[PDB]
Amino acid sequence: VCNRLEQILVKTQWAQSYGEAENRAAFSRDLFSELFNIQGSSRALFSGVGVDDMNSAAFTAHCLRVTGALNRLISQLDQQATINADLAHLAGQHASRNLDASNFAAMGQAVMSVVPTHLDCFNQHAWGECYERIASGISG
Amino acid sequence: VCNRLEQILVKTQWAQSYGEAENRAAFSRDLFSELFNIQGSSRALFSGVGVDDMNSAAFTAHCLRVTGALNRLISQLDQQATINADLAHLAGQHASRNLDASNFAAMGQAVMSVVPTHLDCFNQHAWGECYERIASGISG
Amino acid sequence: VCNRLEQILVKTQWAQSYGEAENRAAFSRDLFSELFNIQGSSRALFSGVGVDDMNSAAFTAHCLRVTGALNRLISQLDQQATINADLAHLAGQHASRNLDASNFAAMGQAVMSVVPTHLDCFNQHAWGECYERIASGISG
Amino acid sequence: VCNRLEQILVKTQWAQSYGEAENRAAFSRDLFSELFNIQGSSRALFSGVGVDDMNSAAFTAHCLRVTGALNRLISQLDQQATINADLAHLAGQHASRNLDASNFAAMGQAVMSVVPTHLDCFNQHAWGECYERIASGISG
Amino acid sequence: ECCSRGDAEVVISEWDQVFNAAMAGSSESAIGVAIFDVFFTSSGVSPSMFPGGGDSSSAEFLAQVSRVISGADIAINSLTNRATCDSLLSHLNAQHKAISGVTGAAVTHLSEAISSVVAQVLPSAHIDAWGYCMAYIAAGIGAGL
Amino acid sequence: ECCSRGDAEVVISEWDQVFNAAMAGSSESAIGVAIFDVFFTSSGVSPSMFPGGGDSSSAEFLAQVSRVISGADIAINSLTNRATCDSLLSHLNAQHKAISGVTGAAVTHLSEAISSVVAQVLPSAHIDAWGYCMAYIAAGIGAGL
Amino acid sequence: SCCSSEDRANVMHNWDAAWSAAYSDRRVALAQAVFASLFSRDAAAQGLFSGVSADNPDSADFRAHCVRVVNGLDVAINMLNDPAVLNEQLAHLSAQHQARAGVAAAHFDVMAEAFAEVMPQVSSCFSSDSWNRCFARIANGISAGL
Amino acid sequence: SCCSSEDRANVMHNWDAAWSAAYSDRRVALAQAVFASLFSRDAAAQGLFSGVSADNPDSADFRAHCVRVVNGLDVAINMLNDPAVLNEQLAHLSAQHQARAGVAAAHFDVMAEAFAEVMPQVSSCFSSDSWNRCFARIANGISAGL
Amino acid sequence: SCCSSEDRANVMHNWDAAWSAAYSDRRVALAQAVFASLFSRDAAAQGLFSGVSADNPDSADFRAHCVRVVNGLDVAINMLNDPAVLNEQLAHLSAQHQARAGVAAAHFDVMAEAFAEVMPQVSSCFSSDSWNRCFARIANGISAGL
Amino acid sequence: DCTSLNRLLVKRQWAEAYGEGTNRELLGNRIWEDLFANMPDARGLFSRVNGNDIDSSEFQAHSLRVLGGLDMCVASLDDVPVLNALLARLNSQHDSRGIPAAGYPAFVASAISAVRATVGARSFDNDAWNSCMNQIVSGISG
Amino acid sequence: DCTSLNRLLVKRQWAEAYGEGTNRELLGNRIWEDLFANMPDARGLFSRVNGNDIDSSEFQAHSLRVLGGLDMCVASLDDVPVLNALLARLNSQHDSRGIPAAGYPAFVASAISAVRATVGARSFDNDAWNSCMNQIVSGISG
Ligand code: HEM
Ligand code: HEM
Ligand code: HEM
Ligand code: HEM
Ligand code: HEM
Ligand code: HEM
Ligand code: HEM
Ligand code: HEM
Ligand code: HEM
Ligand code: HEM
Ligand code: HEM
Repeated sequence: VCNRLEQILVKTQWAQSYGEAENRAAFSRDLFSELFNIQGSSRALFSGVGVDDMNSAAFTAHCLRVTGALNRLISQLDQQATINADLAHLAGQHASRNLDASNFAAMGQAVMSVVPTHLDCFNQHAWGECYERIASGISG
Repeated sequence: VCNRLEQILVKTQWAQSYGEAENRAAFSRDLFSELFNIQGSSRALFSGVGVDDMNSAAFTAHCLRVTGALNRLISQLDQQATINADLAHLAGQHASRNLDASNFAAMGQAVMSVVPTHLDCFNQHAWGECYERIASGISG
Repeated sequence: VCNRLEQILVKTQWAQSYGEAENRAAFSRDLFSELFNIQGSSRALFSGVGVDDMNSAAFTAHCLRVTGALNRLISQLDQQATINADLAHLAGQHASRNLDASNFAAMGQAVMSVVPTHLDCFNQHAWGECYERIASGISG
Repeated sequence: VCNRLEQILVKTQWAQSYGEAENRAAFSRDLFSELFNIQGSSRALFSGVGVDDMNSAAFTAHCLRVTGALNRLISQLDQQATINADLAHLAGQHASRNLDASNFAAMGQAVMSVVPTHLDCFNQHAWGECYERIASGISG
Repeated sequence: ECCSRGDAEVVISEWDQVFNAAMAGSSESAIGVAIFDVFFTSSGVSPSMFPGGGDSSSAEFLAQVSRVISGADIAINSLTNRATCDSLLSHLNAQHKAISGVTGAAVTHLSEAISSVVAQVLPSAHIDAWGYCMAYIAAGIGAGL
Repeated sequence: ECCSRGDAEVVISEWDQVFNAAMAGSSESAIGVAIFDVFFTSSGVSPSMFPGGGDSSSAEFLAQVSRVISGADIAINSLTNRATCDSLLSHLNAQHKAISGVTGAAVTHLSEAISSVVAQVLPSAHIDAWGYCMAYIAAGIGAGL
Repeated sequence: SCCSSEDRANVMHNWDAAWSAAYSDRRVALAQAVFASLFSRDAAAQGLFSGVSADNPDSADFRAHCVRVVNGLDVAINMLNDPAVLNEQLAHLSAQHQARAGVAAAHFDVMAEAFAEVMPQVSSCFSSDSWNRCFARIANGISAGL
Repeated sequence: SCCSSEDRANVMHNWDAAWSAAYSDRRVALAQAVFASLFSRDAAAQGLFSGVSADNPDSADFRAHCVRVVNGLDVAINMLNDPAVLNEQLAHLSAQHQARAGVAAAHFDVMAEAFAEVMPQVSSCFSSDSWNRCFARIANGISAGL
Repeated sequence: SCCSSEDRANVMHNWDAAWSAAYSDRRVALAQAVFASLFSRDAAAQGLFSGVSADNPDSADFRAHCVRVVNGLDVAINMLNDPAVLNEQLAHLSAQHQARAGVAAAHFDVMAEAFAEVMPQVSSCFSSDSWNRCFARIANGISAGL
Repeated sequence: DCTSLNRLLVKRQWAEAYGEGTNRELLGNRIWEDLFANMPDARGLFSRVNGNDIDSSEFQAHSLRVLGGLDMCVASLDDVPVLNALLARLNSQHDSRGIPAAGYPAFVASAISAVRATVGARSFDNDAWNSCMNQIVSGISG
Repeated sequence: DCTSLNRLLVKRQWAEAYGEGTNRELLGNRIWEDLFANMPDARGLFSRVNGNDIDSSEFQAHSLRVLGGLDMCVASLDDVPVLNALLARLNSQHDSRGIPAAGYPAFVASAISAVRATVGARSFDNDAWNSCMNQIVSGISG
């Protein structure tokens, strides 16, 4: 799942879609807006980070921490041992948060929703495999 | 799979992404370009419609017939009995073409690739269910 | 000093020069920047309102309170009894602040410096008389 | 009155405000328009140079001779002996023209009116001192 | 946010259309007096609390009205810079802590009197944006009161 | 201000030129390792404080380096929104209050190691803007430490 | 919370894009889903709608009730750019609901959830955050009094 | 002299900016100053205005006369972009002034001076040269006949 | 087929975006995948590369061979905007391959398939149609003679 | 008449003329101004919603309730079973209010004129608009 | 009524609709066209200023004299002592001219409709305009 060729394509399209500076913050809020639109039960899981107002500094900061983690994982997609160690670290953090498979499946569909709307080119096959690679490492 | 609410969203995003006039032809060629990029073995299946030159009138015409069929199916997504009859008609046409499940899965991923690159908003959850609804009716 | 005709001209040019919204804040900082450039000894008089950083919220707020007072005085230039009462109120506030005549003369020259740079038309004769009218009421 | 530092500032702001080519002519007419607006009794003093039509070649030529003299005086502000000799020459020319102090005070206020409307930055303190320096030399 | 940039911009535009230095002093006094009339009735606050005792014919009270509406004007025109506006409201808040009788409810009443009179002289006013922004101004002025 | 919008914009631009997801993981690790080398020498902090013990051949330490530089990346790219960036730094600050051995001086050393390595890989870097912005980031992360 | 100028511009545009009379076979599907969600979250609330055949959701009677209720929201949503008129309308709606035995303020909280559940599934672009604040601005006006 | 297209565009704009009905407590101050200057330059002319209480300038009677006269100028000034209508109006004003014993053409020369004195003090931007030519175009139309 | 102006502009841009020396750990992955596909489609062709340790693909020897071959394509691809120079280079490459016992023209057909398989997986934007025509323009120049 | 094609045309043009936000008030003003000019006794029927001042907030809310009900019926023209139920409820809000029968053809004429004025008169299908508006009001009146 | 707030509103909207230059003729045409359509016998009152041809130079000058007088009264609404004197003089120019009392409410209606048409109907304060226009004409009529 997610071979060396697909990693380059996903790293290329992620960096272009995720962008820089405030565009990352708008991207990150849109990602969680799509998550909540796809799985409404997921919104309450973020009550500890100001989800009541999604434009708040607190919730924007959480959205950036999440996409920043996605950003650092995609950056190390081509260093298998490094990302495996990092994904294990993330799995240990998420183990206590009462998440299930549908939560990560909804997140995946949210990623597949927002990323291509900032792109002229998008390969959903490569993204499906490489997202599965990342999320499977975090889901335990 | 693909409820009345999701049908409206998919019909809305399809009509906006598919566009009008020559934009449909560019869209349709891009769709099959992504299909071939995702599953190279699929390209030879279209040797009868000038796939050797994807800008040719013959291959553009085939791409439009396919997306035009997708267009007419999405248009009738909210009339269950009508689209069921049409999907059965399409299934009978595709039964002899030596297609497998991976062919339609690659097509789905191609659709999920090209449609959102012509959109500001894209709900991949609704599209996943509604594409599955359509393709399952054609795959037999 | 400052007759009914001059009052209309000064009220007209002030409202146009002072502007609205953030333009008032830029105007107000420029006014005190010119004051400090003209009389350097005046800067220390404002140590209680963050004059160490003239772009700070605290010093911008003081600059607006001052120009806002100028704004409310010019607004009542044509109601002699009202502005006389207000100027007396301001004089009582400034009596304890260890100010001298040169402080108000420098302020006047600062006003004559910044106001016309936001105007196509400026009558310094009318402004000289009407500023003297206002400042004389505050200086005691 | 008008120290070496103020001379540089006034020379800088004058050259920028006075401009070049026809902008000098528009500037010079505006200066005397403000003079007449401030002291109506001054207009008749210029009956010998076509003041009946302020856009006439004759009155524009007089306005340029006056601002050109101001221009040459400001140019020599930093050469004390040169400008003193020139101001004495101008004083001898103006001695017979039945002018009083209010005429030069109105001219000063006109200068303080038109110069800053062609500037982003204007230091009326420096201009007050340096204009007083010039006019005092001409008034006798 | 409450009083967003869009809300603030329309409030500022409508307020300065109704209230600016180019208008006659009598016109601005007539608006401030009307604002104080509404405030007196909605709040129950004694007019004798103010210099001039609420008499619209007293120059002392008209100057007091001018000072209060000017403070609101300065805060309104600063609504697009929250940091500056917070500082202005904090100063006003401290000034009113030192006044016996100024409650948070009364401050709200006066800020609401501002919005209601504005919509009387400018019936096309964005009264929702006015409520949200004057409530922000009122909350800052009446903090702890 | 310290780390103005102009400072932040050039820092962000230069950082993302040097550090982004399109680059090889080995290249980003080489930069993070170099940053940690400088930090270790300037701060005196024990490498055993970190998972992998500072060994650049240990996947545990390279992943730890990736996490730390990512936190800096997230804060850097938020430098134009002070409210969001303050929230990010406050979260990081609370996380490091719960770590025995994290001092305010060490946090400064690591933020300075970031600036110095950036100017090594990008010699045209605006090192003043980098110092001002990384000092803002360091002050927030090391508040009370 | 505050329904800001930006909030109501976004909400009005995305609402009208789904609810416009120019389209067919959307209003009933949407409005039926709203009340289906309402009854799913507050099964007791269905008893309030016995005069409109709530136990037969595909009846013309109940479909028309759903469309009537949700078009009431359409009328109020499009008044968001004239709040002086909106206040009159919400007062009008409040007085009608006050005269309906059993209608409580907490019911509107359940109705908010139903719209919050249905709208993301149907509206191409949807900002739940802007929707929540502007629905509250309307629903609080109706539910005042009860 | 000729009141050119540029002259009347400048004059109409700067006049209306001061005289507009949107403002308060300007018209009386301006109009009072005009007649105060008129009486200052031609003290005999005050006798023509005995029916409007000229010896009590702050009376409502005299203030209304001043406003009435100067608004007559406002009406004529704003006709400068339709001179066919202006000619009818000046003829109308001429016939009214011809029926007023004592009103001479030289009086309008003194009135020009009064406006030439008052307007620079009150109008932010003021071009006396354009004003002189366009006031003459109007005043000569009124003063024709007397 | 013809590698048109539009074809080579598209190909050169998308090639250089993946192959640029500014990136790390892409060239080897790409070049290794190309020869892995070549050997997958023509297992006999691996015998031609016995001097570069083809039976040990992760050796520095074979990795450098792959990079050397594919960078040869990079040099030729970027000559597509100076075809007079490209013709000299293809002749140069042809003479080198003519001196290699066993290298046949049909081998380049298998190499085309390998690039046609690898490039869509690695290049964000990829037009196989433009790539096919411009690879043929280069490969036919090399394979001429054999 | 009011055929299935007619209903699509009326739906499209109504949504265009009705519009969004305050454009709805623009259409309402066209209707009530025309209606009250042609039938001045109709204004008194609206004394409880301040029909003497159509620009008031009270009447505008009433106007937008009416246009809202018309929009609701227009949108359901291709859904006749639901339309019949919507009209039946609207009838209950108008019966025994003393509304003259003449008010409904007058309202139809004023609504058609206002939509025609908003979307443009060229090629305007008066037969489709009259017949479909007549299906709506004949369910409400009497 | 016509409160102090009403007078500020009417002053602002009047100056906007009245405007500058030839825009004043645009407002006048709206008034006289409406007045003569609603009250055709009013045209004959203006036979000396060529009321049969409102586009003539003679009537336009008359129209701008009237609107000029209304502007003059509007601008003095917050100056009641001066207003009363202005109205008294205007009364002397209308008395025993045989002007029917009905002409003044008709003129008020036409002026309000024309201002409303120029500045826009949404949120237009008819109570403020009617009451303040009624103070003006009640000083002129009779
Ligand atoms: C798929 C890739 C994901 C990544 C890279 C990721 C990463 C992160 C990161 C970096 C944090 C910050 C922890 C901290 O600094 O305190 C976090 C917190 C959190 N994440 Fe995830 N996450 C992912 C998926 C998910 C999903 C699918 C859900 C739920 C549907 C989820 C729910 C949470 C929650 C509830 C928190 C804690 C919020 C709080 O502090 O109250 N995560 N995640
Ligand atoms: C998923 C939705 C699909 C739709 C709506 C669709 C529809 C159509 C239509 C309308 C035609 C035209 C037949 C004619 O007019 O002669 C066609 C032909 C064809 N389609 Fe599909 N199709 C779909 C999926 C696929 C997939 C996934 C494949 C293969 C991977 C495929 C392969 C073909 C082939 C080989 C032909 C005939 C080409 C020829 O004439 O040589 N289709 N299809
Ligand atoms: C000429 C017109 C002036 C006006 C309208 C004016 C008005 C004001 C106002 C409204 C305040 C706010 C008081 C408060 O809210 O606490 C203030 C404060 C102050 N003003 Fe003035 N002022 C004028 C001239 C000056 C001048 C010429 C100086 C000194 C050169 C000066 C020095 C100060 C100081 C020191 C304060 C208090 C700062 C502090 O709180 O530490 N003012 N003035
Ligand atoms: C303040 C700086 C002034 C400068 C530099 C200046 C300079 C000049 C110059 C160069 C001339 C040209 C003489 C010639 O070539 O024949 C002139 C003429 C004249 N200036 Fe001045 N002047 C100044 C102030 C004034 C003022 C304040 C007044 C009156 C209010 C005035 C009134 C005149 C008059 C009446 C003439 C002669 C016009 C004629 O020929 O009929 N000047 N001046
Ligand atoms: C939006 C609401 C308000 C604003 C913007 C405001 C602002 C102001 C300002 C600018 C001043 C004058 C400061 C100075 O003298 O330099 C003032 C004074 C005063 N305020 Fe307020 N105020 C508000 C509400 C209230 C309320 C609700 C009360 C009473 C319940 C109140 C009581 C007073 C009094 C009595 C003074 C006179 C203080 C003195 O004469 O020294 N204010 N206010
Ligand atoms: C600019 C400076 C710094 C930044 C941006 C930063 C950020 C971070 C981040 C993002 C993490 C990982 C959070 C997670 O596991 O989810 C982390 C962990 C850690 N940090 Fe920092 N840090 C900084 C400075 C320092 C310093 C100076 C020290 C020691 C003196 C330190 C000690 C640690 C340790 C030991 C961990 C591992 C915690 C664990 O494994 O659970 N950090 N830091
Ligand atoms: C934004 C939220 C709501 C809006 C805009 C709204 C609006 C409406 C409208 C337009 C009607 C039409 C009936 C008529 O006026 O003759 C209606 C009826 C009714 N509504 Fe509401 N409503 C809302 C929420 C609720 C809720 C939460 C409840 C109770 C849980 C409720 C209970 C009822 C009932 C019982 C009726 C009468 C049904 C009948 O005709 O028998 N409404 N409402
Ligand atoms: C541009 C210049 C002038 C204009 C536009 C003008 C216009 C007017 C107007 C509108 C009236 C109103 C009275 C009415 O029509 O019933 C009036 C009255 C009068 N004007 Fe003029 N006028 C001008 C100059 C003069 C001058 C220079 C004089 C004499 C020095 C004069 C003498 C009078 C007199 C005596 C009255 C009658 C006062 C009364 O009602 O008892 N006017 N004029
Ligand atoms: C576009 C297609 C090709 C290009 C640009 C290319 C280019 C190159 C280059 C640059 C070298 C470097 C060796 C040197 O010059 O010293 C090389 C060597 C070689 N190539 Fe090609 N080549 C291509 C296709 C092929 C194919 C299809 C084959 C055979 C199936 C082949 C067989 C060889 C062999 C056997 C060597 C020598 C290996 C060795 O050094 O022992 N080439 N080629
Ligand atoms: C298609 C045509 C019409 C529709 C859709 C319609 C719909 C409505 C609606 C929805 C209301 C709001 C009732 C409420 O909730 O309080 C209403 C009120 C009313 N309508 Fe109609 N209506 C139409 C035609 C007419 C006509 C032609 C007249 C009279 C000539 C009329 C007279 C009234 C009256 C008197 C009210 C009540 C006003 C009040 O609240 O006091 N309607 N209408
Ligand atoms: C606010 C309302 C009105 C104002 C301010 C006003 C003002 C005026 C003014 C200034 C004149 C110019 C007189 C002159 O200098 O020759 C005039 C003329 C006249 N007006 Fe009025 N007027 C008003 C209403 C009316 C109405 C309602 C009528 C009739 C229905 C009317 C009938 C006339 C007539 C007959 C003349 C004389 C026409 C002529 O020159 O032969 N006016 N009015």
